[PDB]
Amino acid sequence: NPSGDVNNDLSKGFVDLKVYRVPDLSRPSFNEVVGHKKFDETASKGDTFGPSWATFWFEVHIRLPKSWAKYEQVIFQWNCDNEGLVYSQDGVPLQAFSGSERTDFILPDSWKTTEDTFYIEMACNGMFGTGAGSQIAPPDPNRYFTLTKADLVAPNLPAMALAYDFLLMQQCVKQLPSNCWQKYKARQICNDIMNTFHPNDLSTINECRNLAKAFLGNDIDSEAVFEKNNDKANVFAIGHCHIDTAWLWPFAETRRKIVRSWATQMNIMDRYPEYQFVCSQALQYLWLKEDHPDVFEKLKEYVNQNKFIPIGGSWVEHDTNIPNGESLIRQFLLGQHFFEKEFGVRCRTFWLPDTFGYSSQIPQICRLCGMDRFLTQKLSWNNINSFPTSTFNWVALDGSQVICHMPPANTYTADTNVNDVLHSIDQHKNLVNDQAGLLVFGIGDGGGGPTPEMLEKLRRCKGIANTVGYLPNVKLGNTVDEFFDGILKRTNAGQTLPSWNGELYFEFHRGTYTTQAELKKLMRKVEIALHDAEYVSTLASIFSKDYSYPKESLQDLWRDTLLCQFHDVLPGSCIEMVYKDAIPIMSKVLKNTEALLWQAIEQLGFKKASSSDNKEQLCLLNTLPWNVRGVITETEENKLVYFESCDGKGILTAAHTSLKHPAAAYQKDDNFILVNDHLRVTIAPNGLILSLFDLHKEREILDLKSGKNHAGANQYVLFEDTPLSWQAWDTEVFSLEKYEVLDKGKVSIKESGPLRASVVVDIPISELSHMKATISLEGYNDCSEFTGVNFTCEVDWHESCKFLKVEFPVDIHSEFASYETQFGITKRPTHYNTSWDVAKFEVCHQKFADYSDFTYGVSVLNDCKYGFSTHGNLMRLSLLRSPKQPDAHADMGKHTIRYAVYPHSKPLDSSTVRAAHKFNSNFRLLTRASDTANLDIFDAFQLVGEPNVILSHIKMAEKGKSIILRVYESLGGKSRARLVIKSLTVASVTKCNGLEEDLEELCTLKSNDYYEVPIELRAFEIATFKVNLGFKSVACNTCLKIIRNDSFHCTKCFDFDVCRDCYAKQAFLHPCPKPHFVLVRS
Amino acid sequence: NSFPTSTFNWVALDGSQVICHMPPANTYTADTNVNDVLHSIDQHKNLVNDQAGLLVFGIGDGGGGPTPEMLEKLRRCKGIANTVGYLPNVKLGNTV
Amino acid sequence: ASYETQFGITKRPTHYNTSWDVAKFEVCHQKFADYSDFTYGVSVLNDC
Amino acid sequence: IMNTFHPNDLSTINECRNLAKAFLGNDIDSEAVFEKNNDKANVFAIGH
Amino acid sequence: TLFPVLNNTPVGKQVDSIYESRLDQFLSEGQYRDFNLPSVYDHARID
Amino acid sequence: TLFPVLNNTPVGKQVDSIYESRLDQFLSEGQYRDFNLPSVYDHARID
Ligand SMILES: [Zn+2]
Ligand SMILES: [Zn+2]
Ligand SMILES: [Zn+2]
Repeated sequence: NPSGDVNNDLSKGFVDLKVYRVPDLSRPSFNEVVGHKKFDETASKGDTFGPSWATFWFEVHIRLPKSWAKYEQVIFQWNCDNEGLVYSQDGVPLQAFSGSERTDFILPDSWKTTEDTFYIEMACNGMFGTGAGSQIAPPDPNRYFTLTKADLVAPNLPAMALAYDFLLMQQCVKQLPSNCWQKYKARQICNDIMNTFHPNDLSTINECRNLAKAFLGNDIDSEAVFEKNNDKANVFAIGHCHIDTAWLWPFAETRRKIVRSWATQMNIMDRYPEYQFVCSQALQYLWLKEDHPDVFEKLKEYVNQNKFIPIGGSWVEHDTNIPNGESLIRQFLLGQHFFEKEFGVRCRTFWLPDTFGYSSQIPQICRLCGMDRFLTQKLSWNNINSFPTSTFNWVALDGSQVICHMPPANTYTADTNVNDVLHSIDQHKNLVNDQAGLLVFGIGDGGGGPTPEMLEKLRRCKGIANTVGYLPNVKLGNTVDEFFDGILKRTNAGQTLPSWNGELYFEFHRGTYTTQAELKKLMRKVEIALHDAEYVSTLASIFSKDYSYPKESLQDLWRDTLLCQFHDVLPGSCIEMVYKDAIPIMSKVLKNTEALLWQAIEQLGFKKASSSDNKEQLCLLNTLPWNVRGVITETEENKLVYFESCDGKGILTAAHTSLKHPAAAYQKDDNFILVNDHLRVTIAPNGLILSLFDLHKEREILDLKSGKNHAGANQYVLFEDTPLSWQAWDTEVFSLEKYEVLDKGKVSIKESGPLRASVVVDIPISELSHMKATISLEGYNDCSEFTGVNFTCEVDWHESCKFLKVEFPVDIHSEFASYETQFGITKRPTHYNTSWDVAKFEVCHQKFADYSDFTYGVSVLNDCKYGFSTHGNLMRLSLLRSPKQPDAHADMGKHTIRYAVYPHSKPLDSSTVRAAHKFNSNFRLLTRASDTANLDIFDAFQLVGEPNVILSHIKMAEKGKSIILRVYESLGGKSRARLVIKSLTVASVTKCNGLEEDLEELCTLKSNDYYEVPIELRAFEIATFKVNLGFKSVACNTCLKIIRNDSFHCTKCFDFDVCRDCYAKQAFLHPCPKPHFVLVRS
Repeated sequence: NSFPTSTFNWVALDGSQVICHMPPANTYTADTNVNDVLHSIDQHKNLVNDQAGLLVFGIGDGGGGPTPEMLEKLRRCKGIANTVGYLPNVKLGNTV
Repeated sequence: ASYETQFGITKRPTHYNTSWDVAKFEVCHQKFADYSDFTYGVSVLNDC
Repeated sequence: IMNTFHPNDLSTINECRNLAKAFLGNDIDSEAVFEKNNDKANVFAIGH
Repeated sequence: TLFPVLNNTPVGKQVDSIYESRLDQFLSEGQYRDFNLPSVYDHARID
Repeated sequence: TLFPVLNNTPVGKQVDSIYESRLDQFLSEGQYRDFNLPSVYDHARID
């Protein structure tokens, strides 16, 4: 009742609600509201609050009746079908509310006696945003919410305990097999409980609980249940709350979801001592620390108490298909550094239960970044092939392995019903190898984690297992790392587990390779720009005395970039407001990265071209780790200039001489010919490439005679998309059965000059949708600067449920195609033989897809696209989608798509890799600021040797002033190279890992003026080298070297041994907040 | 017709009653394999009333009874029930 | 791995990923079996 | 029928019906369906 | 003969569940209503 | 750690039927009797 109902009597209590309404859709903090704004309007049950995403603050003044001096527990119940977050008067978040699934707030025994007040920060959105009819439909901006409960309750604790008992027993009745005697024992006991209970006699509750003891045992009331049979557990339960950093709500709402989940979990930890909770993303910890520093202090105390286990080791729970390899390394680097700085923990388990597909080098990147365990459950959504195993060894391209478990109950948001506990062991897919399942329980997919009801049900499941013994022995007080320790101990360090080699293909959400094209183009541009900026910043800090490496600015830019690689934002499956946030911050990252790069360049003695200096002194910045012998770039709106570099690779100078092999564009019998020294492209007036003739090897490349495609290559096709359920996520295999070929274009010669010949195709996609395709051939001096036939498509895209793709039939016969993925090549079948191959009708690739036979091959390079399909002589690049369901204007607008067809006269080799890198490069026009500091130091760090070894990244170390060089084998063979460090005094060069921790010392030579460290890489190895400048069967878990001398073994866990040197270095952080190391000899 | 119950009260014409059990593994010449031990409880027809089954093992229908092999298998069934606990808890030293 | 078969090469997996690959624990080849990466390879030739 | 139907072309409806004739026969448009095999019926339908 | 010698167009075996649940959207009045049969039921309804 | 970094020994998931029917020949007195348990039942039978 309100206080207005009680005036004559000061004894019967009340609940008074004053509501303050935030004017805009903003989300003010507690200190910006309480004490400043006026709580004047009165709210009551049945009231209606605000449009979608609106925030309301409630001052709740309660008076407990003194007749409640008894009632050892008093509950405040709050049910407005939206978000909660009780705040104390001092601003401390105490308890969240989430619709009807979480409504109770236990008064903390301190203000039951005193007539006190608190606050509730209501958010006018559901657990999953608004939705407008369906969960993944676009948000409804005019949703209104009704307050249905604002009551004070004094719950009957024995009655609720009996309710939990009966619920578990009734679930046993409903779920257990019909011939299981425990099912009938439970039914018999439940029937007696009904026959015994009388609502008018409260002792019947106690004797009903006594009756239930025959099925649940006597220990279910505390954590003593888990202390019985606790040596042979089959199911390991861990609390979890998956909060999508942005899926169907803005980042600003994620910020509140984080705190209201974690404060709730911390109070639950207070009440349940055996309960443990894992949460992954380091960015969410950073957001909590920024918003609620005191909650963060309490949180780190909980982390010390081994409750509240941080896991994953990455900045966000990112997609692993779209971001480039350095982005994955950065995810781990930033996450692990944050966890090592705020806590003393280094994660050992890569936690990624919601990512759409797993690229083939993830196990190697994990091992390089200190994690040998992998947890995921998304592969259970494979709608063609069930993944063979639940616990296995996942092996990268290079051979690096992590141990992966997929929770057999195919969720990370389980409910701790008997079905969840049972399925955690009984739908384990390779039970012959291990009989341990992980039960990940909570409420997630963006929200707030487990409830106390789930912990009660877990205790009762354990009691049932102890007493009548059909349910699995479930353990609650173990961490995920202890679960993996058990698996490794039982399986002989994982040797007996089945292996999976290569990419874990997700047979679902394939449309995520293409949807949100603007964000994906921006992601690739930003990754390349960050690489260039870090490279020139390293050079400027090395060679300029008055330039400091911008660690802070680079860290901010990388934090934003890695935030946008979240496993729902980057794949393109968010509401429109998420992208109205993400695209601008990505553009800001690009702009600030360019500013940083230009500051470094100015420190190096150059400046932007400024379009006033004469052409003969224009330079070009390369930033690729090899000589791009020549680049053709525009200087004015239409003036093309050829830049060449004879020896120095960093800077290219404008060329005087004409090209040795110019390109030409002429006409024929209504056909257009783009001709080179290397290629002849015959284009129909339709725009289709009728012929692609290699002139050196006098062979046709197209094969229009076989296959379904008989009318030219570069054929644009508009498929009807209409996926089954998730429009932005999914494309179906039947989408290729209904299509329209776009063959109404008109061709004109755009240019025929020596530097670049080019025609223009004007293709009408439909009404409201148009596209202009430019097909170009460039002249060259050397064949190594050729990138093939270039295509630039400008698309006004306004289709609905359409998928624009481009096809090239290519006269290649091979059973596999090579797709460039992070740090190497993934080979995919081209034949649809089995259901595994049928599932791969569209695949993800980074920058090129190669289709080669023994004598010839064709690569398709791209600068913004990630979806490809090679099946039987037909190469198809996915260009544009038009989904509607989460975002009704997903890709509508203008798009610039660049891709190249690069034919080569051998199997795939380093020429394609270099051509793809060059195709994706941003060559920047420079001008010498002077001639006294115009030295070309851009060749300070070189890699000399087998061209399949790529010096992919140059960086300064996070800790010191050493230079970090990322090197990788790109094509899959053990290769030898040398790092040449020219204008520098090298104190030492070491091989280190992804976290930049030294692994071994390398022998650096001393030549006339450089240093020449020889290196050897395995087939697909990612190596990291730390250059320190100046003048100067047990392996260690930090430096992966066999420990021959004494070691230090952590007793807190099972599989952490550190060597003496790393022990002295204090480099032994791992998932043990309080590690205890004992010395081991021999 | 399958008889409805495994354990029941059988009442005569006058009202006199005995308590009748029909061994749920439908034999009196069982073999003490895990199937016999399992069926002794899991094809009990009225398990809601009682969860006890009698396992009558031996070789019969005219002949000679259980072999020592059957006692070894019974001991191992009990050990399995003690250790990994899927087989029913079987008792051997009790009279009918 | 590359196995010489009648009039050409059959490529078989080396990884046991799926049950299709598990089934191929022993395979038939005519006169050589080749195991090559990008830079190096080893052939086993035989005459019987 | 799905691969054939285009909402912008109304003759696709007629050819989709022609496709369905391979499963439903040609008599479904009238009461002539019931005049075939009408001596060995197993199900007798009556409105109610 | 009409049977071509060369096959450079692999055809996959249809997945039962995917192609069966595709059938539901031909008559569905939901998201893809505009691309399927219910879009041509009416001939210019007037109200 | 005991978990090796590199895995160059693929392990297949065991086929249920094959490995279950392999169990029958440990106590079988048939073709493979000489390689399994029944070969060591006796300790020099005399008749
Ligand atoms: Zn998610
Ligand atoms: Zn430890
Ligand atoms: Zn070490």
